[PDB]
Amino acid sequence: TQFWFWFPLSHFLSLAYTPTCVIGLNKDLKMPKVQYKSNCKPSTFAYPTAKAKKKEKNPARVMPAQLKVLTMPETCRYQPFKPLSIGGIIILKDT
Amino acid sequence: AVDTAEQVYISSLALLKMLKHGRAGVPMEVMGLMLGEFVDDYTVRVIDVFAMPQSGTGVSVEAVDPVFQAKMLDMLKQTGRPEMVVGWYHSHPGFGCWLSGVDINTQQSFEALSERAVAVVVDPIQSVKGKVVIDAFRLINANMMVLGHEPRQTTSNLGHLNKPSIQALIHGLNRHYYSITINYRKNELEQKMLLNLHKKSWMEGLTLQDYVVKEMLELAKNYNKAVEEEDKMTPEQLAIKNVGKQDPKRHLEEHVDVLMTSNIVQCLAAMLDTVVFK
Amino acid sequence: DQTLKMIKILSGEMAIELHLQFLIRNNNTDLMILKNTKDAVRNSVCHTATVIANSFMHCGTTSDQFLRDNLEWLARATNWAKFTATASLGVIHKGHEKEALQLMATYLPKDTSPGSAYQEGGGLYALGLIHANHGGDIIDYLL
Ligand SMILES: [Zn+2]
Repeated sequence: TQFWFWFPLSHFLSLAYTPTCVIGLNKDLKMPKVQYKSNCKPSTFAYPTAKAKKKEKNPARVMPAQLKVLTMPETCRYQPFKPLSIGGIIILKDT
Repeated sequence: AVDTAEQVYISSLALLKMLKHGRAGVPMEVMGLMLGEFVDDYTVRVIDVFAMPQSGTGVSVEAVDPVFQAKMLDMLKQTGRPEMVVGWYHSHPGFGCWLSGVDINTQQSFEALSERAVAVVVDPIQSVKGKVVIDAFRLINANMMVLGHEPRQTTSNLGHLNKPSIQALIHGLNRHYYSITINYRKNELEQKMLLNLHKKSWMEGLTLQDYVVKEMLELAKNYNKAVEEEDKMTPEQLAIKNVGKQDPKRHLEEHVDVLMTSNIVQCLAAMLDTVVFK
Repeated sequence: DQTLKMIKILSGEMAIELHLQFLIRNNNTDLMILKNTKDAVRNSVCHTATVIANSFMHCGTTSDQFLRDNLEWLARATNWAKFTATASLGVIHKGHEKEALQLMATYLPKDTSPGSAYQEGGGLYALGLIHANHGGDIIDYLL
């Protein structure tokens, strides 16, 4: 907040950063084969098609509000069981 | 070396001695000194400001008699506690401020002698109770011109000191100068007692001696007839038609608060018999 | 084992390096606008603004460019931009937890220069950015 009074107080907000991304990882490094989508626009996705595309966990960047508008892959081999409404970690099942 | 925003804590006695010494210093632009303590680079508290004798030649450093200082401060040695002379002051007692040539007479002398060497410009005119009319600065070296003159580690106070949009001849002389912050430090034991002795002296009545009660109401019913008919004659001529004209002349008639407060005074001062008596 | 799991969960490396992996694979930023404001040279606090603006897009990327492409504008300001410039190495390489200490094995506070004590202050400041919010055994060694 008050940063004139000591100029290196201007660094501390950089320590308050969380990446807007999701972890659908099952085993600690085991990369999935999961690419599920959202029913949104491509331009709401566009950050300087209608469906969203994941990246098989590194995690994938997203709007925080673009996580309550997804749809689970009912045709995937690896289906998540814990509901993923927002970023963080959930469990997946190796089926 | 490195530069950080210098702060002038003032003794309030210094404020009093500046106003008094420049008040007596009627137009003739007196000289006096500043006698203080070296705490650091970025602050200074001044603790004592005394008087210097009037010289009618020209406001100079050569009028500063050092044995006058020796004798006066010698009397002040066992009296309280002496310190270093840390500066000086001249006066422009009618107009606001400017950076004098007296500055470039004595400022090199006192930055040779002393280190902080704060110039001080004063005026008493601009108010009587609510302003900070004194002004203070400090000469800059010519040797720092290789450095670009924009570091400052706490730029709130330069965002408060540049903020008054500096007036005329200061930034007529931004060169050979660099400004300095002057707050009024914590002086609350005096602040509360002059508040007391301002609404106990500087507002009349020493409170045993107020409780004019009647002849003021003779004059006030003169008021409350003479003001009243003029409050009557005007709003007859308000917009009694259906015009959409939009150009007012403004006089704001109303005359309410005179009636209100004066007659609260009249009723609670007619109370004085039943109040002070039984 | 779950014995090895309770060894490793309070360490907590995997979130840090997935963050690091995410940012080194996800540099969806721009250096052109950084040039369009890099050109705006003034001796004041603007140096800190530039290095913190590219630290914001490299805190956890292990990647520097304005600690690389210059030394004169890098050493233009004095005694505070040096604090901030060696602090930006700790901001950018926050999320490089164990290995950033040997990344600053060259940049110890007393290796580079005993002239600026703020340079050697920003050094251990950056080691506090190495141990930002989740330290380890070297909390006590910084102590
Ligand atoms: Zn004067």
